[PDB]
Amino acid sequence: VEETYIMVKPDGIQRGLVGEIISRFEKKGFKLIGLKMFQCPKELAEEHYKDLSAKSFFPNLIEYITSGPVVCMAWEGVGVVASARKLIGKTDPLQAEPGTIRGDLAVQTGRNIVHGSDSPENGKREIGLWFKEGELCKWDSALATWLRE
Amino acid sequence: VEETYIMVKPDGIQRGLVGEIISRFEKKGFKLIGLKMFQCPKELAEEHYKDLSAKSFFPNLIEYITSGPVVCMAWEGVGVVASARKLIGKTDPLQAEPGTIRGDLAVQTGRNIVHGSDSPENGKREIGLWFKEGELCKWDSALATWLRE
Amino acid sequence: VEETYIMVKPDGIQRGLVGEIISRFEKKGFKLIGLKMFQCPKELAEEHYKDLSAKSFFPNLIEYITSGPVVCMAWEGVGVVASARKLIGKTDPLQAEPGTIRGDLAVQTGRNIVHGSDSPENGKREIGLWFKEGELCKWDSALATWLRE
Amino acid sequence: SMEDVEETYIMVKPDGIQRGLVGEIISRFEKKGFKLIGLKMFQCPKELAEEHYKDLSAKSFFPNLIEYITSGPVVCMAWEGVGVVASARKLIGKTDPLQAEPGTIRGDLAVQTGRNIVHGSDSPENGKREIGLWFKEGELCKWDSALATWLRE
Amino acid sequence: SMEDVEETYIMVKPDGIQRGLVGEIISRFEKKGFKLIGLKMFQCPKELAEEHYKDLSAKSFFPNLIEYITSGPVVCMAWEGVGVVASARKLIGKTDPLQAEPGTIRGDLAVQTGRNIVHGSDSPENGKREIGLWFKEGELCKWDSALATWLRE
Amino acid sequence: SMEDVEETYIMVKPDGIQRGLVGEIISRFEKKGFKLIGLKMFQCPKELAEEHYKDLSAKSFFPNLIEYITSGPVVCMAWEGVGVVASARKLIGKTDPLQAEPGTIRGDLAVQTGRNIVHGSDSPENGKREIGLWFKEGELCKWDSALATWLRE
Repeated sequence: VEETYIMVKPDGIQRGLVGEIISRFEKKGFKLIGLKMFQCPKELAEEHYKDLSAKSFFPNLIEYITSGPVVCMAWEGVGVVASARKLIGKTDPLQAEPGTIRGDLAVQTGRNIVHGSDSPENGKREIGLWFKEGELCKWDSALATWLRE
Repeated sequence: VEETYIMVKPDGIQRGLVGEIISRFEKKGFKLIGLKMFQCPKELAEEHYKDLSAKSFFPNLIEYITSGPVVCMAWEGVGVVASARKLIGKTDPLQAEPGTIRGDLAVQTGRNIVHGSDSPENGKREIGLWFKEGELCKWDSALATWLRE
Repeated sequence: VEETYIMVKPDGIQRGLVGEIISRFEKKGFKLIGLKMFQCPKELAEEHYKDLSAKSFFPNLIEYITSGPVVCMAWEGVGVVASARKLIGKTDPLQAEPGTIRGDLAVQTGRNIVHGSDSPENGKREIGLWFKEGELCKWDSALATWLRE
Repeated sequence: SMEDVEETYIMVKPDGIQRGLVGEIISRFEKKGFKLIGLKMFQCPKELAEEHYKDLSAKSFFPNLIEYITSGPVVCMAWEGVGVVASARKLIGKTDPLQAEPGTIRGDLAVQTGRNIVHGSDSPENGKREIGLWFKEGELCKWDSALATWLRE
Repeated sequence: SMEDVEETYIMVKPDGIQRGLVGEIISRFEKKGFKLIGLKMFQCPKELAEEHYKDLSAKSFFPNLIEYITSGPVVCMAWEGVGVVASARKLIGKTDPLQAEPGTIRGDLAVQTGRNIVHGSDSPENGKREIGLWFKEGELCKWDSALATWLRE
Repeated sequence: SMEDVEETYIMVKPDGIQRGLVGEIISRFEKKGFKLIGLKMFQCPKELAEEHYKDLSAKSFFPNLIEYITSGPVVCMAWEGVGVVASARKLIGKTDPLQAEPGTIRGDLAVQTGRNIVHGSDSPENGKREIGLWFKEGELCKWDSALATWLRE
């Protein structure tokens, strides 16, 4: 079953939005299989944003993502990748639509409180990078039959 | 005044979303004139979904709507039919936008928690099939003057 | 299994608290087995307040519950009667504690938005008085094993 | 960052007060991340209402429009932030609540154009204009938000 | 019935504004069923804060309290209702948030006495005194609630 | 007198995950104003469960406690704050959800002792013991809260 990586950025923790963001995906109906408050070491952050090493904002990006603890999450479900992206909203919170996480709870791209894998491949890549295999938990949801036929 | 039929499907009851769904329409400003937890008979389910009788998924649909009690609702208000449809969201919860009932609380078409009449006449037709004579309660809202000029 | 009668009074409907009240019991973990919006006839009201027919406030009590539609409910669960009473709060909303329904959402005894049976005996009695044959719905809750050992 | 911070006027109309939506509407903007710098419950005089709805004085709904906005107290607000004018308009939704999208204030909480509970300046210029019209000298409160560094670079 | 509608002063302290709880606190009283008749974000002048806490002027913590209550804007409020003074006190909870019971504002949202988010008049006499001190005569807005007949008999 | 910052272990039992209450529980403590310094979805190894419930090892139901806590994933948390241990117990409510008061986690969300959703350390000593037991040595995350000065003097 498809999985995706969702991460509450440092500003989300500082603003006390961890529970609220988790609740949005819980209420949606997806299965949480990985969760941890984590202090991202610089090298791991730089590997995540590897493709942007040549960009002028790279230094700022790394400083930001390591400026405080983040909350790493892995969610499972059919279509979870695209759905999570939709629930999170556009990159720029000002443009993100009301109803989405960034559209309801953020005002600037550089402090857009949360991240979601943009594709199933990046979903697997990110979960493998941020989590240590033994950290994911498998379980049978009692409401499974009522969330999907 | 225009009326529409809104129903919380079996999965909504099992997931304890009855109150939450009702509140969405109450807060919106529409008038609740009919409400009841009901055990849908195969016969009624087949008459309701007659526009899908020839479909291959028709059988699974009938047994699903009868897989548990449902919550029948009749709401009143100018433009309530189209408005409820909008608040409910696209048939496929994965595609329904965040902010709508399905977009916020469901993940699969076969378990999309709620139904809303698609047109005024169908609203009239559905209320007639699901509710009995004096089962509907007509009343005048104290806030009427503040919701409609 | 123990059952209790809970009713949103006319003022609860007028103030749009139907969904909110239902959610409180849904979230608590009890099972909704009966629900309906209903316009209470004078005679049935007087029946409900049988033992208070000699009271000075009897006539006021009767007009109040018949001044608008009410939402009748039947909830099932171990200790649901006493628990429902605790969730509802003191008779006088001013005295009811914050966190309870009346303590959070009402301001006067004469408009205390909701009612709950005061004993298992009155629970059976009240459900038998307000609900007719076949109106109650029994079902097996998917989360039953997670609400009770 | 050198982004330009602007201000917008947001007002809870009489119907918003009657329906007890003041706190809920304020929370939407507070939770969004913008800064509240002006707030007051206010009874709008006919004069101010007409000066505010000047570009509609010729309309047929103007008479009722004025009586509507002065039919009870409103809650005046001034919010600060980068892109707050356009953002507020997005959070509020289409003029007609029936068409406003779920998630927006009017999309979630109103049912008719004439009773669409809230207003937000349509442009940075009208933002300055409206704030200057509804708020008196010294009513606005400037302050430094503790979370400023967490809402904007 | 014929009951006495009193008024009480409720103020969201500087910490409530910094934590973005203005809307949330207002909603608790709106949802309870009381009537908001006065509201304004306000930067409390030092003298006014000293008059408000006049009875504590000799205390060792007084200088620090005045400095604190003037360290950021507050939100002044006037609420009306039968028994609103005692009810507001109950809804707010004990002075020490750690001891305040879950369900109350302080019990749910604060952790320390010095930063307990909101204040409510402790008596009707103080409600009158406080409203008279923080609000200018013409700032209060009286109105008739459409739901009046549904909140009280 | 002034007390030191304290730490407590709060755990969402298997029933909390199954019911999708993880976010809701976290929010109660976040909203309260305490600092989250440890969090993880975890599959409890039997040896750890035994140490956790060591004080009840002589109880006839000890086996049941171990089996249940190891039957499905749990969510481990470490929270910091002055008086956080007693406060968390208060927010959680009485062991029997039927007796727990409305406003508390168990009072609002549970109906049976065996399925009472969450656990909070019963003493500061046990808070430190449990945090060291459930979290690996490098799993805690320390940080300076931007709102610190607004939550406590």
